[PDB]
Amino acid sequence: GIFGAIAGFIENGWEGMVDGWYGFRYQNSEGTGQAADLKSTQTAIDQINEKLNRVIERTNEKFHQIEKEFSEVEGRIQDLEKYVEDTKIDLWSYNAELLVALENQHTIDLTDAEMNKLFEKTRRQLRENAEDMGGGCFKIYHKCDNACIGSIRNGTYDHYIYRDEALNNRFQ
Amino acid sequence: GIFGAIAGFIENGWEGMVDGWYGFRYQNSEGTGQAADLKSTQTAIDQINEKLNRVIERTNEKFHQIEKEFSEVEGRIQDLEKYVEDTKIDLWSYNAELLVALENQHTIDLTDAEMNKLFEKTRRQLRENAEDMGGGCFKIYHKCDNACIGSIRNGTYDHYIYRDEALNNRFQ
Amino acid sequence: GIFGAIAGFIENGWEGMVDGWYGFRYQNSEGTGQAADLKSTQTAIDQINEKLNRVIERTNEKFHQIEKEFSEVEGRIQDLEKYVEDTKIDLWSYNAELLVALENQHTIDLTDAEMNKLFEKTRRQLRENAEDMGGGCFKIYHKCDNACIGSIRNGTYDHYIYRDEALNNRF
Amino acid sequence: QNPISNNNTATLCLGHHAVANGTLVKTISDDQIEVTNATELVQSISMGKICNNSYRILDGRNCTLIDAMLGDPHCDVFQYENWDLFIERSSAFSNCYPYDIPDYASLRSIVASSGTLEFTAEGFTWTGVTQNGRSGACKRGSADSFFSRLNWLTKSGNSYPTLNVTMPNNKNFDKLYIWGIHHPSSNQEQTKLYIQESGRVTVSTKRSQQTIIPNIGSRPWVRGQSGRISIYWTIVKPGDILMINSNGNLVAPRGYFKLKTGKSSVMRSDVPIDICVSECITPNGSISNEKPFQNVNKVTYGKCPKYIRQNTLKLATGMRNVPEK
Amino acid sequence: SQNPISNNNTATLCLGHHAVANGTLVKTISDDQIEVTNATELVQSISMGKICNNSYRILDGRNCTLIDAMLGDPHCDVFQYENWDLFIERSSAFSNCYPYDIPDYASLRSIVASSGTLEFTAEGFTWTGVTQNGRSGACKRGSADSFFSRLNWLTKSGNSYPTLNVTMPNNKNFDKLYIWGIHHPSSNQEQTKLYIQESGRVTVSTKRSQQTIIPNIGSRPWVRGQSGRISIYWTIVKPGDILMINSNGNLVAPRGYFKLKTGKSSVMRSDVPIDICVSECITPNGSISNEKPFQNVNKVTYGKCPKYIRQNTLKLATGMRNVPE
Amino acid sequence: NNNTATLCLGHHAVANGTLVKTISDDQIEVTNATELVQSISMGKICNNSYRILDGRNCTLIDAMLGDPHCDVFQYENWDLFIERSSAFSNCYPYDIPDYASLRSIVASSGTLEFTAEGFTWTGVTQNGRSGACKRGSADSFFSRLNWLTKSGNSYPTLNVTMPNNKNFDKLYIWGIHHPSSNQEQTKLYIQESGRVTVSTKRSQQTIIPNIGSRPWVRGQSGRISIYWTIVKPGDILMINSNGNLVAPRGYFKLKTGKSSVMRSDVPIDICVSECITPNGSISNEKPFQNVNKVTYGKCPKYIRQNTLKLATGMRNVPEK
Ligand SMILES: *[C@@H]1O[C@H](CO)[C@@H](O[C@@H]2O[C@H](CO)[C@@H](O[C@@H]3O[C@H](CO[C@H]4O[C@H](CO)[C@@H](O)[C@H](O)[C@@H]4O)[C@@H](O)[C@H](O[C@H]4O[C@H](CO)[C@@H](O)[C@H](O)[C@@H]4O)[C@@H]3O)[C@H](O)[C@H]2NC(C)=O)[C@H](O)[C@H]1NC(C)=O
Ligand SMILES: *[C@@H]1O[C@H](CO)[C@@H](O[C@@H]2O[C@H](CO)[C@@H](O[C@@H]3O[C@H](CO[C@H]4O[C@H](CO)[C@@H](O)[C@H](O)[C@@H]4O)[C@@H](O)[C@H](O[C@H]4O[C@H](CO)[C@@H](O)[C@H](O)[C@@H]4O)[C@@H]3O)[C@H](O)[C@H]2NC(C)=O)[C@H](O)[C@H]1NC(C)=O
Ligand SMILES: *[C@@H]1O[C@H](CO)[C@@H](O[C@@H]2O[C@H](CO)[C@@H](O[C@@H]3O[C@H](CO[C@H]4O[C@H](CO)[C@@H](O)[C@H](O)[C@@H]4O)[C@@H](O)[C@H](O[C@H]4O[C@H](CO)[C@@H](O)[C@H](O)[C@@H]4O)[C@@H]3O)[C@H](O)[C@H]2NC(C)=O)[C@H](O)[C@H]1NC(C)=O
Ligand SMILES: CC(=O)N[C@@H]1[C@@H](O[C@@H]2O[C@@H](C)[C@@H](O)[C@@H](O)[C@@H]2O)[C@H](O[C@@H]2O[C@H](CO)[C@H](O)[C@H](O[C@]3(C(=O)O)C[C@H](O)[C@@H](NC(C)=O)[C@H]([C@H](O)[C@H](O)CO)O3)[C@H]2O)[C@@H](CO)O[C@H]1O
Ligand SMILES: CC(=O)N[C@@H]1[C@@H](O[C@@H]2O[C@@H](C)[C@@H](O)[C@@H](O)[C@@H]2O)[C@H](O[C@@H]2O[C@H](CO)[C@H](O)[C@H](O[C@]3(C(=O)O)C[C@H](O)[C@@H](NC(C)=O)[C@H]([C@H](O)[C@H](O)CO)O3)[C@H]2O)[C@@H](CO)O[C@H]1O
Ligand SMILES: CC(=O)N[C@@H]1[C@@H](O[C@@H]2O[C@H](C)[C@@H](O)[C@@H](O)[C@@H]2O)[C@H](O[C@@H]2O[C@H](CO)[C@H](O)[C@H](O[C@]3(C(=O)O)C[C@H](O)[C@@H](NC(C)=O)[C@H]([C@H](O)[C@H](O)CO)O3)[C@H]2O)[C@@H](CO)O[C@H]1O
Ligand SMILES: *[C@@H]1O[C@H](CO)[C@@H](O[C@@H]2O[C@H](CO)[C@@H](O[C@@H]3O[C@H](CO)[C@@H](O)[C@H](O)[C@@H]3O)[C@H](O)[C@H]2NC(C)=O)[C@H](O)[C@H]1NC(C)=O
Ligand SMILES: *[C@@H]1O[C@H](CO[C@H]2O[C@@H](C)[C@@H](O)[C@@H](O)[C@@H]2O)[C@@H](O[C@@H]2O[C@H](CO)[C@@H](O)[C@H](O)[C@H]2NC(C)=O)[C@H](O)[C@H]1NC(C)=O
Ligand SMILES: *[C@@H]1O[C@H](CO[C@H]2O[C@@H](C)[C@@H](O)[C@@H](O)[C@@H]2O)[C@@H](O[C@@H]2O[C@H](CO)[C@@H](O)[C@H](O)[C@H]2NC(C)=O)[C@H](O)[C@H]1NC(C)=O
Ligand SMILES: *[C@@H]1O[C@H](CO)[C@@H](O[C@@H]2O[C@H](CO)[C@@H](O)[C@H](O)[C@H]2NC(C)=O)[C@H](O)[C@H]1NC(C)=O
Ligand SMILES: *[C@@H]1O[C@H](CO)[C@@H](O[C@@H]2O[C@H](CO)[C@@H](O)[C@H](O)[C@H]2NC(C)=O)[C@H](O)[C@H]1NC(C)=O
Ligand SMILES: *[C@@H]1O[C@H](CO[C@H]2O[C@@H](C)[C@@H](O)[C@@H](O)[C@@H]2O)[C@@H](O)[C@H](O)[C@H]1NC(C)=O
Ligand SMILES: *[C@@H]1O[C@H](CO)[C@@H](O)[C@H](O)[C@H]1NC(C)=O
Repeated sequence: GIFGAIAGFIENGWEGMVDGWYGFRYQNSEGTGQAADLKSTQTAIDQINEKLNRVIERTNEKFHQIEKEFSEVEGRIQDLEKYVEDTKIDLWSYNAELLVALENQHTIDLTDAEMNKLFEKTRRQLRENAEDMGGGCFKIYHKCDNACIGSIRNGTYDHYIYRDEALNNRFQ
Repeated sequence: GIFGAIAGFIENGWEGMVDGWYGFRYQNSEGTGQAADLKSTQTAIDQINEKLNRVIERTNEKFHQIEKEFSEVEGRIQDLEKYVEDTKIDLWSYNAELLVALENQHTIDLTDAEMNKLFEKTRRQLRENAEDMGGGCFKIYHKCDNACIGSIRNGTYDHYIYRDEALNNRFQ
Repeated sequence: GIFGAIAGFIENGWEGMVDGWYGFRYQNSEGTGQAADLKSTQTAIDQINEKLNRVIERTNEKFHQIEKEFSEVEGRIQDLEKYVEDTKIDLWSYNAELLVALENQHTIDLTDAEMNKLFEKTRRQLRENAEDMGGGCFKIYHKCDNACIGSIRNGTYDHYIYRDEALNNRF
Repeated sequence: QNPISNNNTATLCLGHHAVANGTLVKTISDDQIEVTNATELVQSISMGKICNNSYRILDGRNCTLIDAMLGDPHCDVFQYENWDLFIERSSAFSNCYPYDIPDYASLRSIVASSGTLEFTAEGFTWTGVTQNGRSGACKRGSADSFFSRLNWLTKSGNSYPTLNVTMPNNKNFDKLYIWGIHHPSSNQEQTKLYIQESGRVTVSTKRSQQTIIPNIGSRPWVRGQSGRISIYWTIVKPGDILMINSNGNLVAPRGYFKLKTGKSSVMRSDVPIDICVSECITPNGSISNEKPFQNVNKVTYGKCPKYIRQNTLKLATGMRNVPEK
Repeated sequence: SQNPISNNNTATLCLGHHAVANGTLVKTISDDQIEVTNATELVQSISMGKICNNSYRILDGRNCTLIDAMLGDPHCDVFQYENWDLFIERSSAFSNCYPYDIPDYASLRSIVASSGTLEFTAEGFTWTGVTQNGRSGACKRGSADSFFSRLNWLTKSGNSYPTLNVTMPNNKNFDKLYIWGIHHPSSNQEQTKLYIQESGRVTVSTKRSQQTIIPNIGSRPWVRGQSGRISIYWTIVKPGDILMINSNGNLVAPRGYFKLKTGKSSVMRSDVPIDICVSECITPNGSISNEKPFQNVNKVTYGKCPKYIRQNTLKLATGMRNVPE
Repeated sequence: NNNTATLCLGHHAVANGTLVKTISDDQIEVTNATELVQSISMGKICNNSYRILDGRNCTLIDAMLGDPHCDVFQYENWDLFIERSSAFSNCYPYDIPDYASLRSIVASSGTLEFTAEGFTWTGVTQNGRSGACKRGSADSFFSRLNWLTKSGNSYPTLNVTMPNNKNFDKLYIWGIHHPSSNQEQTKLYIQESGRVTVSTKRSQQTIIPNIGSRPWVRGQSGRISIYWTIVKPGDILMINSNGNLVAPRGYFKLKTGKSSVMRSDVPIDICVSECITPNGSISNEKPFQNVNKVTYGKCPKYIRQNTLKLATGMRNVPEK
């Protein structure tokens, strides 16, 4: 991936996560835990959901057309009938090949991006209270119970109240 | 956006900023200010300026072609004229739809990237003298008059002059 | 570039690096040195190498078709044959133009990404033992011989060994 | 370096889901790459039968659309029919007077698209000639007969006068006139049937005409006959007139067919027609139209996926799959 | 923080982007609808209402068809020796001469339109034994009975209509276009009155090609007082090649050839007025601006034109995503 | 300093880059690129992959009919037939309604395999010859056609039948002769008026002669019109005529082929190529070509552009 999150600095995915596409795992004095992030999951799903409808017109009716199979050799008129149809088929086959390739490329890149964005959103919240361990993990340097992990998860974490403790554990 | 700057960590745009696409606002001892960043603005405009011209030509000169409207029912050859034309139109209609969707996608992607690039450029200059507060704002932990801001904006900021003051202010 | 590494926060490329597409230059207590990074380079080449084959199929046989050049003047039926061929060519000429530009945009972006990733991977390894000087360099705040640089290169650099020396020198 | 984590510290890891069994797709970067989920975009399986619940499907069985039109005796069940799609079986045959139609394909196309065999009879006057000529090659049960919609005219007594009739179109729609000319097997036969040595048919409107000479010669026996007829059509537009002038060999019309601008067509297939639901039809039977593309047949009718060469195209519907350990 | 008045020994620097109050919605690969600061329409759907006469050389056909103007219909006499880039045929146009048909009318119209000129040179033909300049009461020029200015009706002179045999070499360096015809009398009495012979015939031949037509005696619908008809044909003589005409009756001779160019010209059907303005694209709905890549006005176009598509609107973002305050 | 180190990251560059086009940029410099359009041909048609038949001074039709200077083409087959622009007819003057269709059908079939058949023509003179069609310096005629004339003072109504008891389609080429006068007509065929009816069970064609002078071609003012008929397995050909018949001598084998015909003037020689254009063979390494829209074989797609560069390396940013 171009952001280097999925199959990048995040080593592998979590099979035991069935309630969302992205999320958190944590450990503190109260134990370990797992929770999905729904905003991240939703953003990804909306972009992917019926994504072709944004470029392919709702299948429309086609009635009487030209003949495409012949039982006799006729020459000039038939050659053209055959050539026109062969041309149309080849062009649409190319469209299909390219559309799928591009759409897939887009799907990898956007889901990779969401992973990265969720990471950077968390980093920013934590400020100087945490360091990046690698592997997509944060080492938080203050007492941090389930209620506190919760405030990180829902975006209401206040770094200012833990800062003095955190800077003390980080640098002594 | 894949970089998650516009409609991401930057909360909203500035209607107040009329002479640029990307810029700074600052508050210090001398007051409040605002300035556009012309490099990142120009890069954005250059890439967006009639970007179709790169894949599709302005107009093609066409002269005598085939008939496309008919008054009498003739059959086989009329069928073919209609079909040929119908195919052409359907194919170009698909091309048009895909191109716009692709170009639009590319426009959003590139303009987010600029915002992100400008934020990173600033982060790197500031070194340990400043913290990212979220919202795309930096707290600069030292006296920083309009001259000093100017140095940031023209890429000549010298972090070494302020490091001691900055560091003292950050860890107290 | 969308990441702004190449033609961005890295001022320029190196002509003196022949053994790779991406790599490292360093100065320590044992002088200066240069090394190439293979994983980055291979990821780039793997994506670029024969990339058109993913969209365009292996050229296929075409035999008898329709006449495309005329010596006489016939009108309606010849008009059609000409229009059919003209439409075909114009659509393919479009397909060709768009493909190359999409593919090129992709190659530029993916090569910029590899560089950005290589910078990030290093940064994460260094933790609090180094600072970003800009220009794509790290100041490393501890004694760091060739074998220590080697550990960074092969990704086995343990920051806990130097944390106290480093943090001392930084503050 | 302490084995037991501190009470004054915590760990927070970010991640993404993975599934046990992934699936390969193609991108711009990779020939094959494993994703968490994906969708087939190409329809390759047909139902094997033609659903007749959405569109009106008419089984031609032993009859071509053209034979049903003209009135081939074994196609009598098809009188005044209408359809969205007419099925021509390969086993179909003709069992009346031997004929040909210059530009057969066009006439078939025209009628198929019209979507109807509505036929009004008109009272033409054929002063001084024998009407209702018939043949032993075109049996209606036990009797010699002819195409039901055509009128084979011959001499009365010892003459065949110059026929000259008119028929104005005072209706709100286009009339289709099927008529023809007879080609005898010898000069002896020509003068026996028509008196004149050189037959001649002229069919005209106000601004258009068709002029046909009969062809004379020995041909292979078809159901006992070496004679032939050639078929011709004429569209009279509202306000215009139809005129027929002939000094022999004329196979006259009996009336007109109503022409429509419809959404109908004709299709060749040997696949059985059966009760089911579908809004798209091919020679291989009805197909589902959920998927954007289909690999079944280039010949389609109705609300159809675009036909393409590829039998499979996988669209990623989830992220890159990176399994545990 | 808090502190109502901020400190002199610190500063705040925020980075951001612009926004507009009234945004506009566009479509991407990721989103059905998304707001941007500005966008441009890429589909042209308004015409100028009229045809611009200044860029291309426009020729109004008024109440003449291109074929009539070429044939030499009296009410089309103004069009003599005219050339064009685009000829405009009007829906109200009519023919005002002897009632006729042209088999493959469509092809001749297209050959002349594409040539883009009615350059006609007279030629010295020798019609030994016949009367020339046959006139009709259905083709009034001035007051007197007249005929197509470009064709020459031939009839019997004295007791006989001899076998005509005339040559005409093409010693130039361009393709010659000869327009000729044949007459169909309404009755047998009329045939022999005009051409003596029971049966007419015209054979027009070059070295590499031949054309034979037989007339067809018979009544056609009364048109401007006539039940007879004429049928128009053409022959193109290449450089070095030679024209030959042979007839023992019913010949409607040529008077000369048209010069044939490979023009960049055409003909279009339209009812809109022609007026003063500069525009490089023309459709039947009038001239349209060519600044947009796509258009939705008409599939029929001439000149430097945007491509026809089915969509009536397509917005291309010309700005970043708009996030208002 | 000995308490620090500097680690710098970078990427390679070249002194000599190359310009490409992207969605973002008109021109941008990359380390390396590749050409996607073949714009140069070999100047010659390679005859190693496909069977290539040089028509020399003959068209495919003339070779089929059996024009004397085309007699070297008897019983030939090809993948591609090359018609030279300087080809010419040198037999009796002829025309063919739907020339293009017949030519196209034959070219596609890809063979001229001919099989003589014993047509009995009772009471007429066979092997009529002309001064327009000299073979061995004497009067002759198309090798595959049989020009029939009166015998004594009689040309009886010809009525022959020839059944297709084979597992393939038979192609018959026949024709009619148009004399230049009424004396010529009655001198050759007795009857004042001629007629040729050629039929199967599923078709019939009847053609009448047109008497009259046409332009002098190699002595002759008369003409001959060619026509064709396909007889299917189980069907039966019948020919009925009372004058002016130019009879076939047998049948050509029709087959579903992957063959074609092409107009060119370039030489043919041994070389390695799987794609053929009028301007010569071209390399199929590239996905596109600008040489010619007329191609045959495994060919790149023809496009309007003469160059498209595909980037194969990162952005090039040379040293300061
Ligand atoms: C020009 O040349 C053509 C071709 O040769 C002639 O056309 C043939 O004419 C003969 C003469 O009548 C036809 O012969 C007839 O065949 C009929 C049909 O045959 C069926 O059964 C046989 C079984 O052997 C099959 O071969 C065939 O496919 C059919 O299934 C028979 O019914 C006739 O038989 C009767 O003969 C006499 C009278 O002739 C009766 O009294 C008997 O009772 C008996 O039933 C008859 O033999 C032949 O079919 C025609 N062939 C074709 C292809 O058309 C033209 O006549 C000739 N024209 C001129 C002017 O010379
Ligand atoms: C084969 O059969 C057809 C059809 O039956 C015949 O064609 C008709 O022939 C007659 C006689 O020749 C034609 O009569 C002519 O009609 C002209 C136009 O008539 C229409 O338009 C006017 C408009 O004013 C209406 O009044 C009228 O109702 C019609 O709708 C008339 O102008 C002529 O009639 C007379 O006009 C003046 C009046 O000032 C008189 O002084 C004259 O005496 C003149 O006769 C004219 O007679 C009729 O139009 C033909 N119809 C068609 C459709 O062609 C063929 O003639 C016939 N052929 C043979 C060989 O038998
Ligand atoms: C209907 O009208 C046409 C046209 O007028 C007549 O066709 C012409 O017929 C005559 C003979 O009847 C033809 O005359 C012959 O012309 C040949 C032309 O080839 C030459 O072409 C040019 C001429 O300048 C030169 O490059 C060069 O000389 C070529 O050779 C001559 O070669 C013939 O000459 C031979 O015969 C003459 C005797 O006349 C002797 O001097 C010699 O023996 C010589 O070998 C010959 O003169 C003429 O070509 C025909 N023209 C066309 C266009 O077809 C029809 O005859 C007429 N129909 C009827 C029924 O009357
Ligand atoms: C041995 C012999 O010659 N017998 C005479 C009959 O001819 C032969 O036998 C009949 C049964 C057929 O097999 C013929 O093909 C065969 O020559 C002859 O019968 C009549 O023959 C003529 C042709 O010679 C023709 O086929 C007649 O067929 C009909 C038909 O059934 O189709 C009769 C129809 O009423 C008639 N329709 C018309 C006039 O509108 C048609 C029509 O003439 C042809 O379709 C036109 O091509 O033919 C058949 O009756 C009989 C002489 O009349 O005498 C036997 O001795
Ligand atoms: C001045 C004159 O009358 N000269 C006589 C010759 O005729 C002249 O020259 C020929 C070449 C033509 O150009 C004539 O138009 C011209 O008058 C005459 O030659 C014979 O002329 C007759 C014309 O009636 C005919 O063209 C002869 O042509 C052949 C031929 O070469 O093809 C002879 C073939 O045997 C014959 N084939 C048959 C019978 O199967 C053909 C065939 O009849 C026509 O092609 C059918 O359209 O014609 C030509 O030799 C000369 C000998 O009589 O006498 C001169 O005095
Ligand atoms: C009422 C009546 O019986 N009047 C006849 C009259 O017949 C009529 O003719 C007019 C034109 C129409 O109304 C007819 O329906 C009606 O029968 C006689 O007039 C002549 O009729 C001829 C029919 O045989 C021709 O139509 C002829 O038309 C001309 C013409 O006007 O163009 C004369 C012209 O010189 C001639 N062109 C030539 C010789 O080059 C031309 C052609 O012969 C024909 O169009 C060829 O098809 O026709 C017209 O004069 C009238 C004359 O005797 O007698 C009344 O009693
Ligand atoms: C890298 O170096 C190569 C080789 O010096 C450069 O290729 C050269 O590019 C010039 C134009 O930039 C070419 O000139 C062109 O072709 C002919 C020259 O006679 C002329 O007709 C055209 O008008 C046009 O000027 C030149 O042919 C070409 N030389 C060779 C040997 O291929 C290349 O441009 C350099 N690239 C960069 C990014 O610096
Ligand atoms: C980068 O800016 C600095 C100073 O910041 C200036 O920024 C400008 C945008 C200006 O409008 C104003 O905000 C501010 O003065 C420049 O250095 C200054 O310029 C001249 C040098 O001769 C002197 O008069 C000043 O003393 C000097 N200030 C300092 C602190 O050195 C600098 O020139 C500029 N660099 C570039 C490359 O443009
Ligand atoms: C990662 O690198 C370290 C040290 O730096 C090395 O970098 C290598 C890529 C290579 O250039 C090597 O020559 C250079 O020394 C490796 O540790 C060293 O390994 C060598 C033998 O391979 C020993 O002789 C050294 O004692 C040892 N250094 C120290 C300080 O112990 C290390 O093996 C390598 N790790 C992996 C997984 O490859
Ligand atoms: C072509 O035909 C006639 C001329 O014969 C024109 O008819 C006139 O039309 C104008 C207005 O359109 C009116 O004054 C009358 O209805 C007609 N006048 C006469 C004297 O007939 C007709 O307009 C011409 N068509 C065009 C497009 O100019
Ligand atoms: C378009 O066509 C021509 C020039 O291309 C011009 O025709 C003139 O039209 C005006 C009507 O306003 C007439 O009064 C003049 O007599 C015409 N000029 C000539 C030289 O014939 C004119 O510019 C355009 N036609 C219009 C406006 O009707
Ligand atoms: C955000 O979280 C605040 C505290 O954390 C909570 O985490 C949740 C998972 C919850 O179930 C409890 O365990 C914790 O109390 C909470 O007080 C706020 O109300 C939350 N914010 C919003 C907007 O609802
Ligand atoms: C936006 O547009 C509407 C008019 O349709 C207007 O009422 C509103 O004031 C506009 N606002 C601005 C800021 O342009």
